[PDB]
Amino acid sequence: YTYSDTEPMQPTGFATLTSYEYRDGLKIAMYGYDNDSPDFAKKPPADAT
Amino acid sequence: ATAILRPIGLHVEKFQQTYRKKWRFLTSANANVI
Repeated sequence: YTYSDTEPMQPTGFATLTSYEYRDGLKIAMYGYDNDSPDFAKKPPADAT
Repeated sequence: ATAILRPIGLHVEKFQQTYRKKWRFLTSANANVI
């Protein structure tokens, strides 16, 4: 969902993020990027932390 | 026979010492950041 600013807990629409993209993002949060990735620092692996 | 001398060996003095401290430490809950 997308949420309203005044009411952060109220959905006001749908994000375009698909199921494949959602699960890929969750996987990257779980395990992190490769060491050569410029965005490596963004997601510390939850499997390690 | 009455042993007037026997091998008592060297005089060695051993001293045992104990050192105690109590410390109170404050630790920050640092985030896991790369």
